Amino acid sequence: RLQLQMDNLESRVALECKEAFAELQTDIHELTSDIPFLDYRTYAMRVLFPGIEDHPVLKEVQANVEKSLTLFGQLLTKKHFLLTFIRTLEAQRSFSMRDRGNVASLIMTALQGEMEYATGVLKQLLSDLIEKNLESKNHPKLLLRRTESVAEKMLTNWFTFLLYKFLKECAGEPLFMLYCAIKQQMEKGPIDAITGEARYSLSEDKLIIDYKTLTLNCVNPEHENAPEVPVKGLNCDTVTQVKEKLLDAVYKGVPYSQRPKAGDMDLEWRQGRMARIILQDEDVTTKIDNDWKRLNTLAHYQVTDGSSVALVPKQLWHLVKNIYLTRLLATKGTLQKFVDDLFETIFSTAHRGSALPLAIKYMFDFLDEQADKHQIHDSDVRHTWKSNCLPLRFWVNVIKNPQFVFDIHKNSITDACLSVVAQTFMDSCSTSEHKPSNKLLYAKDIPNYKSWVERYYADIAKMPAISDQDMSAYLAEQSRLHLSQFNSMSALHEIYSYIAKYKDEILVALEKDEQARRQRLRSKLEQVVDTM
Amino acid sequence: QAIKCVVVGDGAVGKTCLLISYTTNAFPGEYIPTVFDNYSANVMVDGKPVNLGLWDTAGEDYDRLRPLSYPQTDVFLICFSLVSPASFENVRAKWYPEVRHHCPNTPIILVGTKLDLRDDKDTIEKLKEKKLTPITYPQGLAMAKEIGAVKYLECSALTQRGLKTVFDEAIRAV
Ligand SMILES: Nc1nc2c(ncn2[C@@H]2O[C@H](COP(=O)(O)OP(=O)(O)NP(=O)(O)O)[C@@H](O)[C@H]2O)c(=O)[nH]1
Ligand SMILES: [Mg+2]
Repeated sequence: RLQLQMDNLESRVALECKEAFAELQTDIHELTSDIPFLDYRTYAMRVLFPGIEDHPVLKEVQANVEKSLTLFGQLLTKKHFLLTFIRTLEAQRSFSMRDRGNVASLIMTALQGEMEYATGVLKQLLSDLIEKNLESKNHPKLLLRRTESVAEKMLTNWFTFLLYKFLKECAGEPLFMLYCAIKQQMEKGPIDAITGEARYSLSEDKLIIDYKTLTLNCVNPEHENAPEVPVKGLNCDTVTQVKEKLLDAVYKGVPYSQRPKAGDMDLEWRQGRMARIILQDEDVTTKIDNDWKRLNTLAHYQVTDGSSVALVPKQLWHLVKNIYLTRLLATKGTLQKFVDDLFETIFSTAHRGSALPLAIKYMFDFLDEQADKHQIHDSDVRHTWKSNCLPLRFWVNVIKNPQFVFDIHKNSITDACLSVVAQTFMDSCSTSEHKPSNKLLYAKDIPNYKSWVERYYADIAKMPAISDQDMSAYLAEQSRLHLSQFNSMSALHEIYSYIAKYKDEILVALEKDEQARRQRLRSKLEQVVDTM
Repeated sequence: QAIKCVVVGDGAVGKTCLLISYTTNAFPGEYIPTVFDNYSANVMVDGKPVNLGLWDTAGEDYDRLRPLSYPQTDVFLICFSLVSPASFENVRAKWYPEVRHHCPNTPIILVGTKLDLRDDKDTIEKLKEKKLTPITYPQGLAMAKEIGAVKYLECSALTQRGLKTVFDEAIRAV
């Protein structure tokens, strides 16, 4: 009943899509043909530390500390030390996942100069993590989703460091292309500056009539006495919305972490000769009847088509006021292409000369091992171990958050569209079936995106393995290139702060295990603590 | 010293031709409604250089935007066509209220435009029949003292008859 009621709306908006997508590709292409990748330093930081624009990672000089800094370094490199160090802490009911999440990030921020080693430890931590969970008769499918322990949090990092190169020679494009497909399609219509809702909203939640299309001729601020720069816009955009439009059109090349913020800039309508007024988003000339503020717009200030404008150094409700599905298909159809492109190059073994990153294959070989190690013949099981490792952890993370990869500024509405795609992305990875708005739109696409994630896993399994020799070579490469990319002192000193908290249990276990005791590791530990 | 000035008045009364037939000493021709512009002219009055900056404004669709020209004004020049009694009445009702609202305590130099339409015979044809007569000096001069205008000055943007007299007083009143 509901399936025969949608294919009729898709057929009517079918033709509209072909002319909608086309007008975007031609516009977006030229807007980038003739990429702001966050450098490894920036990219990796925004992933290992959520919302941490602060230090200490890239940064102090201490005398009585550096002498003990080398101790904690060479001692942490000891395979067993780093294992007992984790097993003892995790065993305590002191710190929660929140702490298990930073420690996993600190260590990766320390052993980056020896990724060939930290990969050995990670495999050992992921081994036990699987053993403990299968020794307790836990349902296999429900293992890596979600306990988010210590090992898993390191694995999330492991992929971050290695899949950077892949976000360059391949994946980088369809993502930025998808982001610029949204950012440019929402602005196609009105965007309530107050509610965040938009005209062509992809999410049936942030979905918002009569509006016109004007086209201004801004005067490129970075230059002077040369050709102007036109910018297509609406007569409803806030003065703040437009200052964003112009800043995006004027600074097409230049990244965002360099553009003059929209707040530090004032819009000036250039008319006549030397006559120009500073139109503020909310000044003395503002409309309103009752106790309420009315955001100043174009029609409110009466803006004319082709008007000349310039950005100068700066010195409530908007629109809506509380078969409507036909519009949703318009957006779902127009962007239908941009997505299949990304979901294809995510589930692609060989793409544009670039093969599959060793990180993935090597890790998928690993899970197949542990799986064959426990006679787990159920394909559904190891299918869900893989999903809960790569796709649903690292990929879904940058689809919902593409500002971690790029030097961009995700606005309100754009985030409400990446979520709807990110949701469909998860569902396509899940082996389980399903029977509202989201599941209905891509109801006839989820089956297909699944077949891809299967073929994708199968192909990696058919491939020839990677020798423990070649992997140690590839890891050593990715370990030297970004060796001292981050102040290791800050990360190593931070870890030491924790070994002081539960120093008791730590020393008892470093003296319990015949391993850490045979190589008199407990002694090197005592020397490291006192000295510091 | 710079002296900011604004020229508010009804549509098609000769505010643009007034500010053009002065800054360029030439009178244009065809009429194109103004949205908002700005002119410049530096002259010496009684021995003192001034940076006069005339601010041509519109005249009812641009009422919700006009007020962006009043900020920091040192003198206003309310305008009305000497042959448009309709505009002469809007001096007390439309403009004087609005002007003194944003920039009160600032001088105001009322001005009667199209002085050349006074001593005309052809215009009278379309006036006598319309039962309306041109604005006389008295009727206007009283309107000036009524609205608290520092001075009443009539000129012709076309013939430049006493056109320079107007701006001379607008600076003398500041
Ligand atoms: N003969 C004559 N015509 C005049 C004089 N002043 C203005 N006009 C006429 O008045 C018409 C409108 O002039 P204009 O200055 O543009 O009026 P305005 O006050 O600018 N109108 P707006 O405010 O709507 O732009 C023109 O066609 C012009 O010929 C004047 O002193 N003499
Ligand atoms: Mg005018």
